[PDB]
Amino acid sequence: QTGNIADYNYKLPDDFTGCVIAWNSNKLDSKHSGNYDYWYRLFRKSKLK
Amino acid sequence: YSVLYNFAPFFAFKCYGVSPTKLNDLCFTNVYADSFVIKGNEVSQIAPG
Ligand SMILES: *[C@@H]1O[C@H](CO)[C@@H](O[C@@H]2O[C@H](CO)[C@@H](O)[C@H](O)[C@H]2NC(C)=O)[C@H](O)[C@H]1NC(C)=O
Repeated sequence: QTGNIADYNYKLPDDFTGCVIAWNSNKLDSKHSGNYDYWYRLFRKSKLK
Repeated sequence: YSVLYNFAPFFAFKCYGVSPTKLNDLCFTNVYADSFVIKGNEVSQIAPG
C-alpha cells in the first residue's frame, strides 16, 4: 500500500501471509477534550521496507 | 511552491493534513485559498479544533 502511515511507520510485506484483526476502540483509546498521546510519523526520507 | 517557500518570511508554516515537503509532485484540481490579515497571536490561534 502507498501513502504516509503505511509508507513511513508500518509497511506490510507484499507477500504477506496470515490474518489481520480489526475492531473499533473509541472508549479505550479516546477521551474528552483531546487524546493525542499516540504519534504517527508522516515525515520520512523515503518509503519504508 | 518556491514562492510559498522562499518568498516572504512565512512566519506560519504549520499544517497537519498533508506534508508540505512531499507536495511538489502531489497534484490536485481545486484549492480553497482564503486571505485575511490578523495580529501575531491570532496566527498561532489559527488551528483545527
Ligand atoms: C536504519 O538502517 C537502514 C539500513 O537498511 C537505513 O535506513 C535507510 O537509510 C538511507 C540513508 O542512509 C535512507 O535513504 C533510506 O530511506 C532508509 N530506509 C529505511 C527503511 O529506513 C539507516 O541506516 C537507518 N535509518 C534511520 C532512519 O536511522
